[PDB]
Amino acid sequence: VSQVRQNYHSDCEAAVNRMLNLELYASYTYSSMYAFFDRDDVALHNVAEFFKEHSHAEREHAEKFMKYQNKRGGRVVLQDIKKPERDEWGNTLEAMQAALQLEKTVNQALLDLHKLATDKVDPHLCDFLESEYLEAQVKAIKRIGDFITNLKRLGLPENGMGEYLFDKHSV
Amino acid sequence: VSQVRQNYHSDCEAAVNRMLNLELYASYTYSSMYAFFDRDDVALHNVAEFFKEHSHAEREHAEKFMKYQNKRGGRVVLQDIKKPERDEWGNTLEAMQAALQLEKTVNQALLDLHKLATDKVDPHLCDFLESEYLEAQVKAIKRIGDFITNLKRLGLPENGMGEYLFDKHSV
Amino acid sequence: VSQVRQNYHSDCEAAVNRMLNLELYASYTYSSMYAFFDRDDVALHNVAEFFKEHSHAEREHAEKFMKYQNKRGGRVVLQDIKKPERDEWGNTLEAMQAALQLEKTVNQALLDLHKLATDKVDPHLCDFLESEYLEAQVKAIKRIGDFITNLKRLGLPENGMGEYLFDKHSV
Amino acid sequence: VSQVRQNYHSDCEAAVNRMLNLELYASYTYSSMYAFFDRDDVALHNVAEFFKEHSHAEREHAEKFMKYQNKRGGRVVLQDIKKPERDEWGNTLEAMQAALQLEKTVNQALLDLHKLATDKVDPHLCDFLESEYLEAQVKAIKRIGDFITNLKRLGLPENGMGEYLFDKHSV
Ligand SMILES: [Cl-]
Ligand SMILES: [Cl-]
Ligand SMILES: [Cl-]
Ligand SMILES: [Cl-]
Ligand SMILES: [Cl-]
Ligand SMILES: [Cl-]
Ligand SMILES: [Cl-]
Ligand SMILES: [Cl-]
Ligand SMILES: [Cl-]
Ligand SMILES: [Cl-]
Ligand SMILES: [Cl-]
Ligand SMILES: [Cl-]
Ligand SMILES: [Cl-]
Ligand SMILES: [Cl-]
Ligand SMILES: [Cl-]
Ligand SMILES: [Cl-]
Ligand SMILES: [Cl-]
Ligand SMILES: [Cl-]
Ligand SMILES: [Cl-]
Ligand SMILES: [Cl-]
Ligand SMILES: [Cl-]
Ligand SMILES: [Cl-]
Ligand SMILES: [Cl-]
Ligand SMILES: [Cl-]
Ligand SMILES: [Cl-]
Ligand SMILES: [Cl-]
Ligand SMILES: [Cl-]
Ligand SMILES: [Cl-]
Ligand SMILES: [Cl-]
Ligand SMILES: [Cl-]
Ligand SMILES: [Cl-]
Ligand SMILES: [Cl-]
Ligand SMILES: [Cl-]
Ligand SMILES: [Cl-]
Ligand SMILES: [Cl-]
Ligand SMILES: [Cl-]
Ligand SMILES: [Cl-]
Ligand SMILES: [Cl-]
Ligand SMILES: [Cl-]
Ligand SMILES: [Cl-]
Ligand SMILES: [Cl-]
Ligand SMILES: [Cl-]
Ligand SMILES: [Cl-]
Ligand SMILES: [Cl-]
Ligand SMILES: [Cl-]
Ligand SMILES: [Cl-]
Ligand SMILES: [Cl-]
Ligand SMILES: [Cl-]
Ligand SMILES: [Fe+2]
Ligand SMILES: [Fe+2]
Ligand SMILES: [Fe+2]
Ligand SMILES: [Fe+2]
Ligand SMILES: [Fe+2]
Ligand SMILES: [Fe+2]
Ligand SMILES: [Fe+2]
Ligand SMILES: [Fe+2]
Ligand SMILES: [Mg+2]
Ligand SMILES: [Mg+2]
Ligand SMILES: [Mg+2]
Ligand SMILES: [Mg+2]
Ligand SMILES: [Mg+2]
Ligand SMILES: [Mg+2]
Ligand SMILES: [Mg+2]
Ligand SMILES: [Mg+2]
Ligand SMILES: [Mg+2]
Ligand SMILES: [Mg+2]
Ligand SMILES: [Mg+2]
Ligand SMILES: [Mg+2]
Ligand SMILES: [Mg+2]
Ligand SMILES: [Mg+2]
Ligand SMILES: [Mg+2]
Ligand SMILES: [Mg+2]
Ligand SMILES: [Mg+2]
Ligand SMILES: [Mg+2]
Ligand SMILES: [Mg+2]
Ligand SMILES: [Mg+2]
Ligand SMILES: [Mg+2]
Ligand SMILES: [Mg+2]
Ligand SMILES: [Mg+2]
Ligand SMILES: [Mg+2]
Ligand SMILES: [Mg+2]
Ligand SMILES: [Mg+2]
Ligand SMILES: [Mg+2]
Repeated sequence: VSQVRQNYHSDCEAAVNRMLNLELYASYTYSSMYAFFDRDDVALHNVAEFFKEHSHAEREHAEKFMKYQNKRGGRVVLQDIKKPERDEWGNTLEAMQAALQLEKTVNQALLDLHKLATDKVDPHLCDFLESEYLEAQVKAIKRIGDFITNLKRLGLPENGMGEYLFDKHSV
Repeated sequence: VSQVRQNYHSDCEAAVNRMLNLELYASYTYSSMYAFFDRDDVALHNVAEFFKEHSHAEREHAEKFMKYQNKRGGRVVLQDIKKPERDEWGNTLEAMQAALQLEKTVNQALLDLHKLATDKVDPHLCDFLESEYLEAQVKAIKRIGDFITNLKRLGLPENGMGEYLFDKHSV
Repeated sequence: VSQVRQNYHSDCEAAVNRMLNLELYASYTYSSMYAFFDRDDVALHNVAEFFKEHSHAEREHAEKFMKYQNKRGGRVVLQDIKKPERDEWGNTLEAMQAALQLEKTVNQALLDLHKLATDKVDPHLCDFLESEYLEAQVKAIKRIGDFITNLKRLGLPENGMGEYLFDKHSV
Repeated sequence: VSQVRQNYHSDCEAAVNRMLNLELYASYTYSSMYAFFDRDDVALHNVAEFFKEHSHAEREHAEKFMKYQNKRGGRVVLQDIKKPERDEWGNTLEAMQAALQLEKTVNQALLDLHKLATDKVDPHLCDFLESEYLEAQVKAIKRIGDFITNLKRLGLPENGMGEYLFDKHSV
């Protein structure tokens, strides 16, 4: 047992490792979206940069779980980072729809971890999730939803002019 | 009788209280429009902010009548602030049309109060309306009319691209 | 269903709308207290300004619930803002006593909403209340209680000199 | 006839001369109040300074009517400035009560001049009164009324401690 460990259930330690992996998975998916929008036959550079920045943020989310694990006396256990679900992302609307789903998947995992922490009577882990993750998730989901609404208003997927306008004025 | 009261008719005092209520009603209507345009399925944030700012201005208009009432020795009497006429505002054109009508309703009440003040030979109240309210109303009405003209030119309500363009370049 | 909605119970959405209304009600009550203390026959301007500022803060509390509702994918539903309980507020002690009661009423509604959020397993809503509302309420209640104690020490309601001194040195 | 004169009735010209005299009379009354509160056996120096400043403001009001008269092509006609009604002013409450009455007398004369200007269809004179005099009068009356309310709360005339406190914290 780690000399620092106190009130930290094995189940929570394991679930933190799984959550770390999911953050890394999300990072990698956003990196793929960046690369897609940077293609010469896609060429929506502000959209590409949005996804590149999102990829970096998800890596920071992962690193914060690594630090957390060690602060509590748990032990970081890494698994493979699975490649993203798609190799190509269609267009800005399809990518944003996939991003919304990804953010909701991550949010559900965070909510499930909060449930576990509650069950194991771990207020420090509850606070960490509430203070560092849950509101950031709600904000990200709202932003992407707002984007999807605008992409639909702009006539995506068919309206290429609309797609151009979005990249030039929304991101 | 208030020790400060001079040349202030009871009818004018009552009409100032009614006008205060109408300013608060206008504020509340604009708050509703703000909340509508901030919805994830509407997502026109510059339009939302325009209405939020308008809501704050109407509250200032109300507060200025409260201060006026007390300066003249009248007594502020508050009534319920009725909820807005609609719960949802359709789109930018419908909302701007409702805002135009609201501003004209407020303007008519101000003009009617000026008529009353004239009838009761109250030049201080006439001056207050002319110096603090009537020109602001004319300016607001003109601005909203100009917006409606542009929204129609942009093909509202059907043209979603036009609606997007308005939010990005007119507000 | 809103595309952003996740883990947000209908009961919580409705209770947020009711809480929004109560914040607006509190704002309006403080506006009435402002207007009372600004009367020429009351004339306690620092007290009036305290209540005017409190009125503005309550409006901000309401606006933050509107924003919250939309972030979660709920839909803002407005109701009439009821006029305050009194048209005149007696004196500084009576007004502060009413303010204490109002703040405790608002606090109880916030605590009840936290209970509901807990029952529905909504940690984001719990965090929002804890981080943005509950401590502000405790602070406001303590401040007003401290004022009441001082007003009683100063001999309110009978001691007009005491009332004058409070306005000049406590606010 | 003056080469500049246009739409300026003889009655209005005469009434402007009478109004000028009344402003000078008000100045002189406030000078007397200054001198009273500066007496070694009265010794309320902040009150004295309030009245001295008011005396200077009334002289400015008079000078503005002189300038107005000449701008319209009327001819300034001066009369004696009558000495104030009292040689001694009792105490701060009595003086403020006399000041309130004086300001209301001046206000009534301004309102009567506005009536005359209206009757003679002189919008320039109406504007001058509304823009330069009537609101200043309402503000001054409100300020003095507020002071009287506070002096009564402080137990004037009997409560010398209250009178001291007013001079140290209200002016
Ligand atoms: Cl442990
Ligand atoms: Cl424990
Ligand atoms: Cl364990
Ligand atoms: Cl593990
Ligand atoms: Cl894993
Ligand atoms: Cl694996
Ligand atoms: Cl693919
Ligand atoms: Cl997903
Ligand atoms: Cl879990
Ligand atoms: Cl967060
Ligand atoms: Cl936000
Ligand atoms: Cl289209
Ligand atoms: Cl009157
Ligand atoms: Cl009159
Ligand atoms: Cl009347
Ligand atoms: Cl009324
Ligand atoms: Cl009303
Ligand atoms: Cl009503
Ligand atoms: Cl509706
Ligand atoms: Cl209307
Ligand atoms: Cl009217
Ligand atoms: Cl104006
Ligand atoms: Cl203009
Ligand atoms: Cl069109
Ligand atoms: Cl849900
Ligand atoms: Cl859940
Ligand atoms: Cl539900
Ligand atoms: Cl509801
Ligand atoms: Cl309600
Ligand atoms: Cl209701
Ligand atoms: Cl009452
Ligand atoms: Cl209450
Ligand atoms: Cl509740
Ligand atoms: Cl708080
Ligand atoms: Cl504190
Ligand atoms: Cl006492
Ligand atoms: Cl002439
Ligand atoms: Cl003419
Ligand atoms: Cl003539
Ligand atoms: Cl003359
Ligand atoms: Cl004369
Ligand atoms: Cl004479
Ligand atoms: Cl005398
Ligand atoms: Cl007089
Ligand atoms: Cl006259
Ligand atoms: Cl003025
Ligand atoms: Cl003022
Ligand atoms: Cl006393
Ligand atoms: Fe993340
Ligand atoms: Fe994310
Ligand atoms: Fe207004
Ligand atoms: Fe308006
Ligand atoms: Fe509040
Ligand atoms: Fe409050
Ligand atoms: Fe004057
Ligand atoms: Fe004066
Ligand atoms: Mg060891
Ligand atoms: Mg273990
Ligand atoms: Mg996993
Ligand atoms: Mg594989
Ligand atoms: Mg917390
Ligand atoms: Mg937070
Ligand atoms: Mg946004
Ligand atoms: Mg009275
Ligand atoms: Mg009446
Ligand atoms: Mg009405
Ligand atoms: Mg109704
Ligand atoms: Mg103007
Ligand atoms: Mg313009
Ligand atoms: Mg939908
Ligand atoms: Mg529902
Ligand atoms: Mg309620
Ligand atoms: Mg009622
Ligand atoms: Mg908790
Ligand atoms: Mg806090
Ligand atoms: Mg304190
Ligand atoms: Mg000549
Ligand atoms: Mg003549
Ligand atoms: Mg005279
Ligand atoms: Mg004489
Ligand atoms: Mg006029
Ligand atoms: Mg003016
Ligand atoms: Mg004042």
